[PDB]
Amino acid sequence: MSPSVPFLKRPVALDGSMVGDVGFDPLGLSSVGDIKFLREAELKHCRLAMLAAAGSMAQDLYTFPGVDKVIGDAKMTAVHDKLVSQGAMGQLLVWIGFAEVFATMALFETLDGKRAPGDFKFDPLGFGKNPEALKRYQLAEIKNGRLAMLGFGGMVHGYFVTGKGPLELLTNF
Amino acid sequence: NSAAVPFLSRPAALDGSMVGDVGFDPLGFTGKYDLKWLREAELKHGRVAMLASLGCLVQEFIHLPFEATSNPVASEAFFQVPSGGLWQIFTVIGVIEHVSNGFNMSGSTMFKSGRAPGNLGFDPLNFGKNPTARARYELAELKNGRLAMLGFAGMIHGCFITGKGPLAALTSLDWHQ
Amino acid sequence: AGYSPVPSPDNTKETYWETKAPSSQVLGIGKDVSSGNYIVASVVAAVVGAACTGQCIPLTVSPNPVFILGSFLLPYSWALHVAAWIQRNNGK
Ligand code: CLA
Ligand code: KC2
Ligand SMILES: CC1=C(C#C/C(C)=C/C=C/C(C)=C/C=C/C=C(C)/C=C/C=C(\C)C#CC2=C(C)C[C@@H](O)CC2(C)C)C(C)(C)C[C@H](O)C1
Ligand SMILES: CC1=C(C#C/C(C)=C/C=C/C(C)=C/C=C/C=C(C)/C=C/C=C(\C)C#CC2=C(C)C[C@@H](O)CC2(C)C)C(C)(C)C[C@H](O)C1
Repeated sequence: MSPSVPFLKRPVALDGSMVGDVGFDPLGLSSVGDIKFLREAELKHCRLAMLAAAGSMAQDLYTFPGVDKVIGDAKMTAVHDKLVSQGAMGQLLVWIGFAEVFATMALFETLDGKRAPGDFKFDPLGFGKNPEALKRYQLAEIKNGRLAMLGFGGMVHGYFVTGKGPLELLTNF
Repeated sequence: NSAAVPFLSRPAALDGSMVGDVGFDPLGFTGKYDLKWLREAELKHGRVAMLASLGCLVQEFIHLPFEATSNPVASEAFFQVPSGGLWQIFTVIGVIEHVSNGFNMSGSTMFKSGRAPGNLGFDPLNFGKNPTARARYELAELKNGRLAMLGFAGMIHGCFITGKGPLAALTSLDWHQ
Repeated sequence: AGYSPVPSPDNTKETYWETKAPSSQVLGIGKDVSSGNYIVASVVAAVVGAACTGQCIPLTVSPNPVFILGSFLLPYSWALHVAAWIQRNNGK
């Protein structure tokens, strides 16, 4: 079975209910642990990595006034290292840690079955009121987040190899 | 299920009875501690912080004639001022705490009399005559006390960092570093 | 007989066994893992741990954190191969 890997049996834990479930678990990592925990982790990684990829592009294109003086020619992890000394990364860490303590409460609720994985009730603009639109959006979110995990991996490792940001690399190569 | 943290369940203790409740207790302190004691502490902190923030703001501009009381910075003023006066204030505050509570000033004894949390009977001008008016004010005291707690925290830390008074630090922000 | 009941953690099951192998509840979070998965995990862990240990046997003043971390797979492989047996003899 396993539509994704046609020569392997469908993963036991994955029944196809969850969005973006193509029966993909060749190594059987869903058997170990709770699938709700893994989905929460996957959505966290998806959102974080797609924010990261968009941020890599946007930092390559535009930089806020006066950041050039602080970071010099640094790009990507070089910017990270430069601004850890300045203190920007510290403030980001403080605020993200606050949000993540509350996300810890959310995860504990999820494991008890009260909360759907990755659902923080964040819908200011109101997109997804219609159930079909919400389902489409969920699938799009999962797919784009996976693509973005791969994209950010590629960007960071291309910077490692060449020392060039994503779009600056793409321009010249 | 929580008005404030929509992705978390409503705290069991918070049921909308007490003014200022928006179902905000993500860490479950209400389950572990008496909500009446917590509200008493919240209102005491808010009142002290309101008075403290107004004190810093008024201090930086208005000073007593004496040199020892002419420091725009509140943190530096605390040490420039005579220590005897500070200890007198400490003792008077202790006496006021004792009397206002009634000597029953403990987690287990404070509310034996049954007085509502945050109600020490201090209403000299009798502004609580109108029940509706008292209710809204009761919320304002809470909202303004919370705002003042955070504001005074910012003031004192910004007085540690900049070394200037609150508004002086605000108006002297270093945009070019 | 008057002793108070002994409190145990939540979801505490009976793991006593007189069978050929334990009940696979002994493996906790890995109770549903396959015996083949455990076998491959044990072999990979043994190889990687041995390699990372050899990369650190003449320990220097600045050892590699990744090699230190991976060296802990050699002890891990033992547990994994024991689990493989347990899961093979429990039907999986
Ligand atoms: C010490 C001050 C203090 C105290 C005693 C309370 C007490 C209370 N608040 Mg809270 N509250 C405070 C400050 C305080 N508040 C502030 C400053 C704000 C403004 C943001 C609020 C805003 C607020 C709202 C909107 C609501 C409450 C409510 C309540 C009640 C239920 C929740 C609870 O158990 O809180 C107890 C909380 C504590 C004892 C504080 C614990 C602090 C921990 C141990 C450390 C915090 C460190 C640091 C400040 C956090 C940032 C860290 C960062 C560096 C990452 C309870 C009576 C709810 C209510 O009305 O219920 C009846 C309610 O709806 N509060
Ligand atoms: C729009 C919002 C905005 C953001 C989000 C943002 C973020 C960051 C970060 C990120 C963490 C850093 C690290 C950073 C650093 C510096 N900013 Mg900057 N900044 C913004 C706005 C302005 C404006 C209006 C000015 C300014 C400046 C400077 C100077 C001064 C250097 C010098 O003068 O030597 C330095 C070092 C001033 C300047 O010089 O601009 C020519 C100035 O006027 N920024 N800025
Ligand atoms: C949910 C929600 C909202 C929201 C929101 C927000 C803010 C949503 C933000 C969503 C974002 C920022 C999504 C970003 C996706 C990025 C991807 C897929 C990148 C792929 C990169 C790739 C494949 C690559 C690459 C590359 C590689 C590897 C090599 C490189 O040399 C270059 C190259 C490019 C070729 C709103 C605000 C609407 C409110 C609503 O009520 C709730
Ligand atoms: C009891 C009672 C009565 C009464 C009474 C009385 C006397 C009531 C007094 C109430 C008072 C003094 C309330 C003060 C609130 C102050 C706040 C919210 C300050 C916020 C500051 C912030 C956010 C800030 C800040 C800042 C920061 C952090 C950094 C700075 O660089 C910049 C800045 C300044 C912007 C009466 C007499 C009517 C009788 C009646 O029977 C009942």
